[PDB]
Amino acid sequence: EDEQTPIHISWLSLSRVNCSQFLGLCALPGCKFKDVRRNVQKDTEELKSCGIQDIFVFCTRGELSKYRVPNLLDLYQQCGIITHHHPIADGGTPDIASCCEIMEELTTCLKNYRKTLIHSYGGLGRSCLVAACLLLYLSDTISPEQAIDSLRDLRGSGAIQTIKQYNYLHEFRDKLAAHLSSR
Amino acid sequence: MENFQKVEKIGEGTYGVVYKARNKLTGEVVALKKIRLDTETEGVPSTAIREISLLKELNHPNIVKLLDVIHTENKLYLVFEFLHQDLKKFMDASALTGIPLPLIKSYLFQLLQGLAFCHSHRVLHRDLKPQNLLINTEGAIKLADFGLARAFGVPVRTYTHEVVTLWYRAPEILLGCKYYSTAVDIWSLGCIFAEMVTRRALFPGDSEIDQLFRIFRTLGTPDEVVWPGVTSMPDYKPSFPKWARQDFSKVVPPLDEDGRSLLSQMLHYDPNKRISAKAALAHPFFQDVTKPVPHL
Ligand SMILES: Nc1ncnc2c1ncn2[C@@H]1O[C@H](COP(=O)(O)OP(=O)(O)OP(=O)(O)O)[C@@H](O)[C@H]1O
Ligand SMILES: [Mg+2]
Repeated sequence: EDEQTPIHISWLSLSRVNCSQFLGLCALPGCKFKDVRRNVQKDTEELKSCGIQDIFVFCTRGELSKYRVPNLLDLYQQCGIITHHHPIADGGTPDIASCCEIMEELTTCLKNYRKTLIHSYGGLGRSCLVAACLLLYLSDTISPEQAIDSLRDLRGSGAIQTIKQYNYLHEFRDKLAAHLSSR
Repeated sequence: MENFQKVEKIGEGTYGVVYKARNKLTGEVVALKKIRLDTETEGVPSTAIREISLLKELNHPNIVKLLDVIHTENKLYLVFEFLHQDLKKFMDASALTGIPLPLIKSYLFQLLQGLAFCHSHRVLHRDLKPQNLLINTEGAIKLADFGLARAFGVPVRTYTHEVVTLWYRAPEILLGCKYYSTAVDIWSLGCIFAEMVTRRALFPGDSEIDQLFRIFRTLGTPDEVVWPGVTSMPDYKPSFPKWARQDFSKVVPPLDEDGRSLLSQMLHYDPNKRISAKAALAHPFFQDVTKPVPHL
């Protein structure tokens, strides 16, 4: 069991949103908290062993230290990984303008065949939300209902856990458009 | 390492174990708990300081007697009053032939009270669920894991890592509302009650949106009428489906008139309308409430 088992990565197919790419999801690399501890460096290496170019992190300096992975971003830095920090409040949802950057950058990476991996702490909340959003974002035909099942298929029936997340998903398309204010 | 006798594992939930044991002297029972820090750990274990506290301030019949505690630096242990098994066990080991309609009430009743006792001390249990309700040979039922027990007015706070069970959460908390009340505990029991009855857990949850909908699909998609002020509840949405109440006729037929009105009120949407712990211990339903002794 645990910590010395190589770091898992759930590869989500983006074909049903008509993309050939795959997006990757995992839990905090190196996380040491509640019945969960690991080796940052080692996990971090396995990723590079795994082929990872770009990495999207949704924690917060606040969280990186609380899980004892302060330098995480750096270990990523000096490991060949282009990291994109996009903290999302814990137990929260991103503001549309932030959530928007994520979709963009994320999309680009894929458009440009980059081995992209995303994560927050638990990988069952924030990251599922964000991945679910990219589905609604690469397709105007896919239903919130569906994208959810997509992640549930990927990560378990505990996919989008919260209700705030569920609501957020059903309103992403609107709020995203409502970001119509080209300005 | 302490004059004692670890014999059997009565339990082991969320980072911790609850071995059974005897006084390495005159024996005389024991439900010795256990919890672990190891120093160089996150802010000491809170699991407990407050839980040992509230356990002290609280001293009532239907409330586990925290006999003692051994503060050892290595790992912290809490001597508890051993008590055979919890209600999940019992409930389970009875789910085919059911539980005695009386023993049920004898059990619910001793609970409402013990509950209303804490409530009266300005406390919310919050972790009410079968595995946390203990029973004994004579038909006596106590409360436990005051591990999430806090004093009135604690706010609802959610964490990415804090991913719990939910089977027993009340609609006001799922729909998002700063802080919670005692109405919550009178809802966990709502469920738990209708579960000793029908034998199967009332609303099984995997995601908050499922937890709800189940409830709504069973208890009707609440409208302003039954619950003044929903359509304003942070995470409410006109969009959710609108399931018309699934009349008790399917919900708990094994019951009667009293039970079927209590539960009804015991699982009311409006927290401000949901019945009180004391207002419960009254109800005609508990009239001839004896203390059936169970068989295990
Ligand atoms: N005094 C006791 N007598 C009998 N069984 C007990 C006693 N105290 C604890 N248990 C058993 O231990 C478990 C409950 O322990 P406890 O409340 O410490 O657990 P927890 O993991 O901290 O909380 P939870 O069970 O709510 O996850 C149950 O399986 C219960 O049967
Ligand atoms: Mg318990």
